[PDB]
Amino acid sequence: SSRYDSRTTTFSPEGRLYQVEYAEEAISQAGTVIGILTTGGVVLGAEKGVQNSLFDSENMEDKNISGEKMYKIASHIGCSVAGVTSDAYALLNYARLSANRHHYTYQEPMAAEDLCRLLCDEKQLYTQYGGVRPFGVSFLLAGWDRHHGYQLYHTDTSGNYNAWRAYAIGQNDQVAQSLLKRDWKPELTLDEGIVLCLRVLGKTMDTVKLSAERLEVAVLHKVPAPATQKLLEPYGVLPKTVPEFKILRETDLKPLIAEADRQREAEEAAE
Amino acid sequence: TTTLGFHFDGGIILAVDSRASSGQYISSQTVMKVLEINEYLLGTMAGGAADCQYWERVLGMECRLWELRNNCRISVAAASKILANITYSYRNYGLSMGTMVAGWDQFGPSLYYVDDKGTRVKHELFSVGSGSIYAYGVLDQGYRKNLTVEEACELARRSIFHATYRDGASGGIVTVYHVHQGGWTQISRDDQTKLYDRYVL
Amino acid sequence: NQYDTNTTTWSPTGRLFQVEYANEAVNNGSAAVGTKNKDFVVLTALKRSYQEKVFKLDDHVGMAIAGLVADGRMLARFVRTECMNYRYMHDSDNPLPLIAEIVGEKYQRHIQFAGKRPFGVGLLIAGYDSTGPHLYHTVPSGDVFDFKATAMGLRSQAARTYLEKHFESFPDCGLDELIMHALKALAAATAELNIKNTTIAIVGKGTPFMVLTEEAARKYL
Amino acid sequence: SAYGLTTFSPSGRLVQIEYATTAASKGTTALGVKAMDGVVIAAEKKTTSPLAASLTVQKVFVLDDHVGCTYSGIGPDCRVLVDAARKACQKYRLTYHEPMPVSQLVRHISSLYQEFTQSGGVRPFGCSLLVAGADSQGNHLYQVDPSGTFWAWKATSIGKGSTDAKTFLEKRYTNEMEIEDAVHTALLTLKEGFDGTMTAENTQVGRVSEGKFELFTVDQLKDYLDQI
Amino acid sequence: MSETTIAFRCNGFVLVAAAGLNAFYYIKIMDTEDKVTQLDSHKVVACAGENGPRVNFVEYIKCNMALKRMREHGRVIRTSAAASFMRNALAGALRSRDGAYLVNCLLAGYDVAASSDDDIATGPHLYYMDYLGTMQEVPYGCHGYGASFVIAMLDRLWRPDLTAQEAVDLMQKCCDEVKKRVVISNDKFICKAVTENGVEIVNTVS
Amino acid sequence: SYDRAITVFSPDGHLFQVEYAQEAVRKGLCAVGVRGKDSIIFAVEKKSVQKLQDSRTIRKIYKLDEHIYLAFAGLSADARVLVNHAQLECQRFRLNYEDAVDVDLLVRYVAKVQQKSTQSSGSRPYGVSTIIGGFNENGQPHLWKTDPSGMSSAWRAVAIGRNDKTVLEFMEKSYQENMTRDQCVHFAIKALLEAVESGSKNIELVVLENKKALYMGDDELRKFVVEVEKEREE
Amino acid sequence: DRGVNTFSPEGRIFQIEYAIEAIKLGSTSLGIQTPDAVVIAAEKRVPSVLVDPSSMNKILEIDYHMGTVLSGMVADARILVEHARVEAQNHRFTYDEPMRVESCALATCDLSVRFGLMSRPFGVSLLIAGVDENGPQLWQTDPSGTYTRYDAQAIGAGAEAAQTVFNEIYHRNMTVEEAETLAVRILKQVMEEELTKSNIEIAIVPASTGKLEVYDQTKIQRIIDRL
Amino acid sequence: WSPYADNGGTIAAIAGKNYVILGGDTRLNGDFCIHTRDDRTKLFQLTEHTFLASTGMQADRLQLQQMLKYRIQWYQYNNGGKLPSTKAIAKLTSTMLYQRRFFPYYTFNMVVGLDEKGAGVCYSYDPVGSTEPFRYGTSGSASSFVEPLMDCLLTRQHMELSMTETLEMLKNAFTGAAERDIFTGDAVCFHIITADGIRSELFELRND
Amino acid sequence: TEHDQSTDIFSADGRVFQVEYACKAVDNGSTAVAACCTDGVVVAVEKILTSRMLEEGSNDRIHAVDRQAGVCICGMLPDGRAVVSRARAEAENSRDVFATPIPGSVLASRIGEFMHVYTTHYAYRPFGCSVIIASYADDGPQLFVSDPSGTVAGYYGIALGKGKTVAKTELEKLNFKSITCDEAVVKLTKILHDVHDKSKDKLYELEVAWVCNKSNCVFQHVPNDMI
Repeated sequence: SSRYDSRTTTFSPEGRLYQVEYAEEAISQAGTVIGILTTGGVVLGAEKGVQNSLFDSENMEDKNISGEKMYKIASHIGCSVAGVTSDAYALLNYARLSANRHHYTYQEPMAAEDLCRLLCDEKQLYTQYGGVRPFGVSFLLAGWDRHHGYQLYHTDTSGNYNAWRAYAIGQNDQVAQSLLKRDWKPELTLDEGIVLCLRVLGKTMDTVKLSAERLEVAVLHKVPAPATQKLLEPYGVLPKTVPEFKILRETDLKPLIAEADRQREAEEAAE
Repeated sequence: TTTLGFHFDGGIILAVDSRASSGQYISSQTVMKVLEINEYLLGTMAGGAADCQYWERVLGMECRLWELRNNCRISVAAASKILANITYSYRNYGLSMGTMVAGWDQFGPSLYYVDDKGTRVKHELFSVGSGSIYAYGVLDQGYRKNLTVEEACELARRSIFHATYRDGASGGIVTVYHVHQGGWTQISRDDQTKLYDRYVL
Repeated sequence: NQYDTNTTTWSPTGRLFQVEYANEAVNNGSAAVGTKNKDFVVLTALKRSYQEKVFKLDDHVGMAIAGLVADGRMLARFVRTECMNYRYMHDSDNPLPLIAEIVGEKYQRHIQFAGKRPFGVGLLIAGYDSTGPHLYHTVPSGDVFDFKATAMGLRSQAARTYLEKHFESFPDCGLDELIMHALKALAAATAELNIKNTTIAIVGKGTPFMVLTEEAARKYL
Repeated sequence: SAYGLTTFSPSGRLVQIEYATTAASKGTTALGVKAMDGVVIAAEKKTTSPLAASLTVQKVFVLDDHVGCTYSGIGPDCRVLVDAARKACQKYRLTYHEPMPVSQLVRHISSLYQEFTQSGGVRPFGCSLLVAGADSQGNHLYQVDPSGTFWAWKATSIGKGSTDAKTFLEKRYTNEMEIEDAVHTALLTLKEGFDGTMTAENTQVGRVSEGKFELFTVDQLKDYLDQI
Repeated sequence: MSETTIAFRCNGFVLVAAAGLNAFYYIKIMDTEDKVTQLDSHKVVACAGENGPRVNFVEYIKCNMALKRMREHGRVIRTSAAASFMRNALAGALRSRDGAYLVNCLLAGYDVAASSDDDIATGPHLYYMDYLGTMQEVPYGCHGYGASFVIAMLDRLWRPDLTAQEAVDLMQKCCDEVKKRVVISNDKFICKAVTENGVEIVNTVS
Repeated sequence: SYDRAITVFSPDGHLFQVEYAQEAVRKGLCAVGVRGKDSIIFAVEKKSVQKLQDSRTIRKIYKLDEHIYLAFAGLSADARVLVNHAQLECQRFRLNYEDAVDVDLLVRYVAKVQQKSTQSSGSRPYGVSTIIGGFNENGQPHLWKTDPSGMSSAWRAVAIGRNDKTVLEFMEKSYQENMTRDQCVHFAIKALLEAVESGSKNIELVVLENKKALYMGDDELRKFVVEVEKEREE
Repeated sequence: DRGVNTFSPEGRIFQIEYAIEAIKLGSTSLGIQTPDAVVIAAEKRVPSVLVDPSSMNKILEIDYHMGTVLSGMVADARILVEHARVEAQNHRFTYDEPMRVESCALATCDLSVRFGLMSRPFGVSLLIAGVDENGPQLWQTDPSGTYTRYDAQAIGAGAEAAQTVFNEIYHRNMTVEEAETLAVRILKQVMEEELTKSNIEIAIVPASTGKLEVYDQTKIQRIIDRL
Repeated sequence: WSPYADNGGTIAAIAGKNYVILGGDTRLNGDFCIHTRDDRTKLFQLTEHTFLASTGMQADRLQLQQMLKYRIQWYQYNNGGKLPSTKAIAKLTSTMLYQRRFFPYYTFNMVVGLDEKGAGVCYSYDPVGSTEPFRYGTSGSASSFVEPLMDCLLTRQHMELSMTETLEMLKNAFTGAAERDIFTGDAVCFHIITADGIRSELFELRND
Repeated sequence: TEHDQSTDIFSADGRVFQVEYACKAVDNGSTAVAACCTDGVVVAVEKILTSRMLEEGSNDRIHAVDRQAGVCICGMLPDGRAVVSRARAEAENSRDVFATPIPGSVLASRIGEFMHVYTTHYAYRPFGCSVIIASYADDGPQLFVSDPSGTVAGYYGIALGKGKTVAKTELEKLNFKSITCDEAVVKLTKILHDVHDKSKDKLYELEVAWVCNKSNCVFQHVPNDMI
């Protein structure tokens, strides 16, 4: 039986780990995913596959927890994935469990960089111990915390992570990264960020008009705090605004898609 | 049993008696109650002889390994901490132990008390054992920081003597040690009955 | 050769090659001899910078080894432990036939499973119990032979040739002639024999297992 | 044995998952249609010979009183998923005293498929499932594949005759069908791809309606086959 | 209850005091042990109990807080999060094999903004805890045989707008009443303030 | 539980898994340490300058305790695991001995973890080399290096990662005993720019002094780089 | 390809033969026994002038009466020496006396052979030198777990050369001065660099006192000059 | 049912400049009865220079004698065939008794032999293993008689012997103990230990 | 031809080659014969000696496993000895737990089961012995054979090893209903002397055992005078 072992955790002759490189190639074949840091939040956008007529809704009771491509981890952290879908669900459960245990132990929210570092350690482990293939997933993570404010991280198949003002993973990521390097600026609003995201997905998909059925958009932003029950919690103190992860619907995108088509028709005119 | 130690300008004095009693029959009059752990540290035993002797030998083994691996002497604070962790881990298992640990390291002379429940305290003066309640009487009358070595040895000797004369569980031979910068010295051994003849005047 | 790598692979002619190769470790060790008469057993060994080749296993039994010394030591610790338990439970000497059986059985467990390596060592075990003197030879395959005289190691065919001429006369020999026949057999597998490169060990009736000192061995060398 | 059997290859592919998916796509044909007030699933059960007893062959399974499934591919592999699914439904009732939602049951199943694509010493499952059921959010039909991926559908098919069946359903499907018109449509779609004569003995049918899942008996199915 | 501990918070500080006594049955060994331990730049805990459990409990909390600090870019942790971790360690131990840590604590801290994104309300906080794992935010609190005398005094005299000078005076009256009325001798107190500038010893109280 | 033997000897005494790990280290970004009279400098090359990178850069020099820092070269994800082990050991030592850990003793613990990874069944070696520096409780500075085999040694100045052998020849000539905090910062920047291209935002730097640590800001660093770029023209 | 437990056709275990090759690529180490004392010495071999030579000791203390010099893989050697130290202190704990040199050699060999658990043998040989009731002794341990007593021995790259110098000059009856000198001679010959006083290590254990002494730089130079 | 029984009787030893003399009585007592008058299990030879002597429960001294005999055998196999000294065995014994702290041997033990200079020595232990070196010792049912007598005749604090004279003092001490302790009687086995070897002798006591 | 490297793999034709190879070791070993009379069972085997200096009883191939039952080993003797131990344990279990002497048919089926399990798993190899089992408990006289595949059968007479084809011919000219245990010993020994090949194996002896009424249903070696 040992002669049929493929030796997944063994170095090869230039200090390379071949399974880790091959899993990275799988990512580069997946649906494109974009992230943008603004002054009002983080935007995450994804291309969906071609839309068959016989597809159905799960009809879930709360609509801002999961789409096809975007998932909530905690009230202040959301993500988007590229790669092997069932592998993403296994790591998403691990992250959900980690972030909510921290809140059990300290009664405060987990820091964004800390959650990212736990997730990446779970990937590193499978490259060093235990004789099986690594995970074939890459995440963009969006978060808010009191230490550094809005953040956008990316994780890769080796268990490395980095921080970004804008980024792209999946299929046409060199094209998308070139357009973002031109049109990103430090003084963007949340709505200007959403338009800049729809135009970049517009270009990589290669359609003149943006289908509202082939896109998905989520935001991590701050909204007015709710109740403040000082009768039931006499020493409870909330702030004015709390983070929220929201998945935009077809009735919130309609005006923002218009603004993205006008800027597309005034960029085809100058040429 | 009676043991005491204090810290003065010239180092640390330790002194002990030598009897072992159940509570009626006297099993020995020649127990050594100061343990020479190595050549820069001392311990004392009160409580169970076997417990103090075994775990002080363990601590001497840990000190010598430290010295081999790090090429320098362990501090008194660390040595005493190793012993207090052990006693704490066995705090539900019924040891009986009341030790002092003394030495002179790079921060100067240090004296600690360590017991069977994990207690560990640093202070300038202690007495331990059933005779302690007599020795503190004489010692608190004579103790000051500016004693000479000869005066400090006398004060320690006279204090153990007065405990031996009133406590049934203390007696035998009175021994005095001096902990200084160069390590430690045994100053004296005297039968408590010869001392009676020198102090009754 | 596609069949010579693991202990768990039979070849197409019904052989086990890894076990034949462990048996070559023994045949390239330094030579050792054993002989017995009605009431003694003698072992001799070439020990040339002194290298330990003979080991006491209990009051009534010892052995010589050939091949890998670290495997020798692992078997010595096992047999020692077994003899100590037997005496604890019975207050008497562990019978030699039962020692030879548990050793054989321990060798065999190491030739049938992929997570174990064969022992690369041969033993001559000598002892004396209630049924008299015994001499056994054990090898890496797990076989155990009960002998009147034998030799193992490098050039031990010459020693075996010498013993085939004389062995039928050994029952009537005394302890002194028996020791001499054992050194002349070891000499045939060889510089000459001094008190600094040769071990002599004895066990028997009224004699606990012992190794001669250099004083006592002078009388014969 | 404790090393992995499924591994990445130079272009990023996991080939054992594709090969397992090829085994699923060579099984016999199953399908499913969601109406506005229930769901129907159906499958072919042809035997190799008339010496086999038809009655005992099962292609449609009850998982609990509100949900059931069918499969294409390797049957003995499906039994392992059906046992795990049954157990999960009962464990959910013990903890919350209500029926496990179909969304949660599908996710449970999907994570069991994902483990056999990564753990040591095992190959992936060689079957796809269709799961159909009813809960508080309505009636649902899902598909799960050997990768562990799952999708919600209005109508679909798996197995050999699955491309022609999906083209035929795309034409005839409407958002306003009643349950009884769906049973008709499902049985008509099977008949197209069927090699030979469809009988009530060589086909099997299950239905969700009024919040319950039920297998048709042979007799019930005969009434529906005499109308089509 | 052989050692008394006292604390109270006012608008820009928390004062914390504890008795120095170490005893062996009826003998005083020393009366100058410091039991008001500093956990980080703006936090202290005062603990009552035998030396063994007290020291082993505060070193465990200090270690975990230092670890958490460096896996977080060295940022000061909030007082409510430290309180939550302590309570969870006390309650955990109660249902463990080794048994409860027999210690009673008062935890005090001053919260300060991490960064410019931080929307935390800055201020002093004080939490009462017991050996079982009970935990309650309070304006003032006490442990030990002296506790009941001091609590009644503070119900009578404490206000939130005491100045620093009025507060030091009020803490001296509290300590004097413990010496007056409790049979067990608590002769020396050590007191510390926690403020926006950190932790300092108050030398005029004893 | 996978328990295959991964690191084995081959016919001329080589351990190939350990040499391959040493090749991953030489592909890694360059890192430098320099011991002065009363300071230790650590300087590291960064991946590259981009418009899209976030200004708050992720740190690649780690704190292990108040008085000890670590830089590395090789696989960044393996290094994070080693940093985590060393942080726990520093706190385990305080819990057991009360004192703060000495630097040489923490270096031995780390080297032993690396050595074990080369002999344990079921796991490959860490592809990482480390530089570790700190001050004891008597103000004396230490600087150590470890490799993937577990071999440790003390240095006055040292370099690891790509073009280590070039930077080490430069440093062999120019190094002087007893340098100032500013003379050390100069020397370290200079040594790095033998390998690296520019000196803009492709250097991070830490200055460690007895009881104070500083991640250098962009403004103070720009000043030191221009001063060094001027002297390289001469 | 072929496993860790495999025997070759002439009856050797392959991984043990290869581990012995790795030792012949080491720095050179040696020892000489006289009736007065035992002497051990090693080529240091530092990689650059920027290294503190203190930190690269090839001679370690096990206990007051015994010391070791190592050859081959340094990090593997530190595991063995930690085991020898722990055994020598367990013997004092239990029996209130120093451990014999031969017993300490034996204990180190019982660790060195537990592979098949560890993935591979240790690539290390030690020379152990000490004094007990049988006088000054010198033992060698090797990756096969065999231990052997010697009168003079060398290990490493210059080993084969140094056994020709020993087969000429070494007699069982020399003095401390003649052995100290024979040591620094053999080193000079088989080395690569030029022999300074901060580029080698020497130590002695004498029957007289029975303690181990590591020579300073000052005292080494007196032995270079006497050449 | 208890796991403990006291089987009675007495041991004593006296050291000289180059000998030690050691004695144990031979009666084994049950509950309100006598099992035998010729038990030889109180003295147990460990080497040619070292003995163990024990009182208390007979089944526990049988276990302790065997545990020591096996640790001493392992010491020879790991040390070139050589035997441990009297001082080495005395420290081993202390360590073995303390390792059973939590279900202790019900035994009062002595180790006696010659030291390295060739002089006699006696080590006496409490049941968890504290001890010290001394010139004489006793334990068992008559030990509170015999011990004050040895203090009187050998140290003389209120006021060099031959082998022969020392043996006469012990004969007289056992004769007195047999008259006044109900659990000591029948006979004493004496061993005289010198560098040469070990002489033995049996001495009769009162049978009631 | 990778299909013949482990016992856990079928070949394309439905065979397990490692088990066939193990059977070839039995077919090259020394010959054994056995016969079931009306009184009992007799077994006899040829021992090939490797030296003229062996003691008597060395490398015995026949072993008692209970008062009333015995085993004879063909092929590799140390493998056979592992089966003898297992069989001893099953016979003891039957006495201790069920208070019966193990019936012959049950003993043979447990031995078969044990041997079969080593033909199923990548980490073990098949045994290289066949076992003859001879028993006389409450189910009468019984003779069985178990081979390396774990297949088990009952016989009136049987031969194994390299002389088996000829030996079988001669067992077919016996009358099994009529023969006694004293006649059997003479006939069986004759067959073994006749098939012995004098060129290849020069030194040999015979070993013989029985269980019958004469012996009180005790399994034992025949006294050396009856040959």
